Amino acid sequence: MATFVELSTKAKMPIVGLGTWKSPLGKVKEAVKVAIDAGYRHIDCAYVYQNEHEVGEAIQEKIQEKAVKREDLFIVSKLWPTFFERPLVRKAFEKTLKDLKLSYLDVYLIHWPQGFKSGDDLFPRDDKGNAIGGKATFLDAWEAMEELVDEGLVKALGVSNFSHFQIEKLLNKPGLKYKPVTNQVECHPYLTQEKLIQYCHSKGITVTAYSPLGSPDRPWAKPEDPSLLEDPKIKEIAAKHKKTAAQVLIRFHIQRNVIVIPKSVTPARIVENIQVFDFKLSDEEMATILSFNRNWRACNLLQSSHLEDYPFNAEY
Ligand SMILES: NC(=O)c1ccc[n+]([C@@H]2O[C@H](COP(=O)([O-])OP(=O)(O)OC[C@H]3O[C@@H](n4cnc5c(N)ncnc54)[C@H](OP(=O)(O)O)[C@@H]3O)[C@@H](O)[C@H]2O)c1
Ligand SMILES: COc1c(Br)c(Br)c(Br)c(Br)c1Cn1c(=O)ccn(CC(=O)O)c1=O
Repeated sequence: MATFVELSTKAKMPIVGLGTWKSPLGKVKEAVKVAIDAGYRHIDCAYVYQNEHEVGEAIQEKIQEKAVKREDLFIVSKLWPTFFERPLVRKAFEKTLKDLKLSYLDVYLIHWPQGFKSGDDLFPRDDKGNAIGGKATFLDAWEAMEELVDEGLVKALGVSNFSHFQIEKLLNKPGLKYKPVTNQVECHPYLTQEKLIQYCHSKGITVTAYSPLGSPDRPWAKPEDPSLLEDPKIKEIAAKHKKTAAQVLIRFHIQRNVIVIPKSVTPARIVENIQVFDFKLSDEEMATILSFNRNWRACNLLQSSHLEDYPFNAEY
């Protein structure tokens, strides 16, 4: 049973959730079932993961078997930037909701701030592999997403991969109806996000930490890239508590009041990753982990740096 972080809407978002990026069909259903059995209530999904239909099946199973009630689940999905045009926001959301077999989403996020070429080519690219932009902006998207909230199809909106400049742009938009309840960004001891977390919290916006284990399975990983799970200094703190490195990496965020969404399809690891409420990292250990900051991104998306709303050029 995970604790919660209170949102500005007073909704309670479970502080540990299950990630589903790259969770294969044929394993993601069982993964979600095991997670719910283990006490997970928060599941992080996305249209672009192309597995929401199988996540939906798992959720429906557990509900109809009395393992969990819908009101106790916390389901998050994301709008992909090829769908920022108003009519496409609705169509994309409807596909997400139908796949998940749900009547509503708890949170719906703008997945990335830069608009891409509109349509169902999810990764429109040139010959070099650079993203092709679209003229519809995240503000255009937000307008259409606000309708879903008006209609009760989504309880709250949020953003992902936004810098403080972009969040400012959103918050300071004249005629804003709903405010973002979270900003989901990469966060871990190599990218501690101190300034961005400080900013978000000061605006009543929570932070959701993605790739908390450093996303070791990411396709573009090079053998020289830093590895959090094998970091001797992380492992030292784990050993001190007779816990795993993964558990330390997860507990790190909990103690900063930051939501964290580790991904696994491995039953043992799914359980392991939520066994993080029976120990505490000391003040000194937290400081030590914070000192590991390298401003290193596993998810740099250099292929889109040429587009207007590239979030990672700013300091925070
Ligand atoms: N908003 C965004 O733009 C964005 C970007 C990236 C990710 N996300 C979200 O955040 C979630 C988590 O990030 P991520 O998937 O990039 O990477 P991650 O959770 O940091 O790492 C996942 C990898 O670590 C392995 N693993 C999981 N638990 C482990 C453990 N206890 N010990 C050792 N290895 C373990 C998994 O293997 P197995 O699965 O084989 O067990 C998987 O290969 C994603 O699934 C997605 O939901 C969002
Ligand atoms: C595979 O490399 C690319 C390329 Br090329 C482009 Br263009 C984009 Br956009 C992305 Br987001 C990626 C990476 N990527 C995916 O493809 C799918 C999901 N994610 C994570 C997320 O946003 O949740 C990626 O980073």
